[PDB]
Amino acid sequence: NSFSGYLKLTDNVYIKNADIVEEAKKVKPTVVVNAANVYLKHGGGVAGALNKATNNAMQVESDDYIATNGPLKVGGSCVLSGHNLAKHCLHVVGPNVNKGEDIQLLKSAYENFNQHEVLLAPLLSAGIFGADPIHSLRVCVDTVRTNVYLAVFDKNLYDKLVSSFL
Ligand SMILES: Nc1ncnc2c1ncn2[C@@H]1O[C@@H]2COP(=O)(O)O[C@H]2[C@H]1O
Repeated sequence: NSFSGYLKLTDNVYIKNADIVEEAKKVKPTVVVNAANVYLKHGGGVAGALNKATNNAMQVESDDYIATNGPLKVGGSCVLSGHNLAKHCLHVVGPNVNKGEDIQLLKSAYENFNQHEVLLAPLLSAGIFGADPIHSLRVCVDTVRTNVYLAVFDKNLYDKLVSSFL
């Protein structure tokens, strides 16, 4: 958990303009959060990036998890190995608002973070799932009470987030 170059937004939320994969490799966090879908198919976005960095080990583990336990619920999570990126990966499913899933479940999604004292995480539902990323940050700030280090790849978004949060 050797986080460096983060801006403290609140007592427990920190933000950095960084690639979450590179942060995971350099920080070796206890927990890295994956922005997952319910069948844990990590084919793009953050999930594809994290999986690629494990050379598909995350995908093979995820497939076995699903075969035994079934798909996650929207707003739900599971803890699996972090492989070379972290001790653990917390796979969290935010709502896909572009497919009509209720934005209220973004709170449920972030509530999963509170089972872990320190997390390296992306903003949830902000990729293909279509939630407004500034709104997602606000739900994060209002919901997560443990210590969360947010990696925002896109500098244009990072600047908007910092400006919106002041
Ligand atoms: N093919 C894909 N393209 C984009 N994101 C994907 C893909 N497969 C899995 N994902 C992940 O699914 C997540 C759904 O929530 P996010 O949009 O926040 O981030 C998304 C990615 O991490």
